[PDB]
Amino acid sequence: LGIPRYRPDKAETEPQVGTAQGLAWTPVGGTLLTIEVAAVPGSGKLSLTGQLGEVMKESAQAALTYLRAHTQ
Amino acid sequence: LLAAHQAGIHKIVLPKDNEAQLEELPKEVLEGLEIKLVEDVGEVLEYLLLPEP
Repeated sequence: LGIPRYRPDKAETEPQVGTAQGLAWTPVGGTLLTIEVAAVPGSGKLSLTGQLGEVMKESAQAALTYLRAHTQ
Repeated sequence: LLAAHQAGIHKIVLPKDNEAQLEELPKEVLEGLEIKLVEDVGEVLEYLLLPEP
């Protein structure tokens, strides 16, 4: 077969430092999406890239103010 | 890499994760072309800068 185009079963993934790994449900059949986040230095502004639905924007706001209930 | 070689360019920077891709090739490709496999962007930017900043 040739070379392992992945590693084996995913205990070897060795946690990333901020990208979450979401379950997504797609018309090719539901396959993974690891939704990626860049935390940049700045002044407190949001931008959102990547052909996202605005439902994703709203969910970001909801989780975002949930965080703002939990900064303490 | 074949685009690089045919242009006579022989000293390449590539992703570490692409170390696996290398072996369906002859030595024709593999020995004119001198590959510096790296996993980060800090690595390639240390390689590709002539002066210090």
